[PDB]
Amino acid sequence: AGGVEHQQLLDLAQKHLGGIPWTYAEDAVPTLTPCRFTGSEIRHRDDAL
Amino acid sequence: GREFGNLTRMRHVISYSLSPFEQRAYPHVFTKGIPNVLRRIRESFFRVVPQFVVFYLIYTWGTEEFERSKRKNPAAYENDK
Repeated sequence: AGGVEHQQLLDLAQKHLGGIPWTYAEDAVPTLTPCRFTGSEIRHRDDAL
Repeated sequence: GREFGNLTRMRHVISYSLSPFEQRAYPHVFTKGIPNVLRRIRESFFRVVPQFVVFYLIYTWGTEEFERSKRKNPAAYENDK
């Protein structure tokens, strides 16, 4: 953002970021989950503070 | 002057916990509870029971002795004559 013109940034991006692999190596896929929320608590001390 | 902020100094003793709703009221009862109650009772035995057994002995002996003197009293009249 700022003084950048979009098409310059894109045409420039093609010459450098285009070398990044796109098809997954080993076809790896991350496995996200709707993770749980515990009701626990932690209570560290050090009374001199 | 013994409110919780006024109590003893203590330092880095971290403690972990859980919500009551997050955990069941009776965990591992069959596997961990009963054997625990058993080791407790096994510790309690010899320190407690035998003296009560001595009470049972003095009790039965006293009852048998009173009942003996009482009903052998006429029998004491019998050996008397």
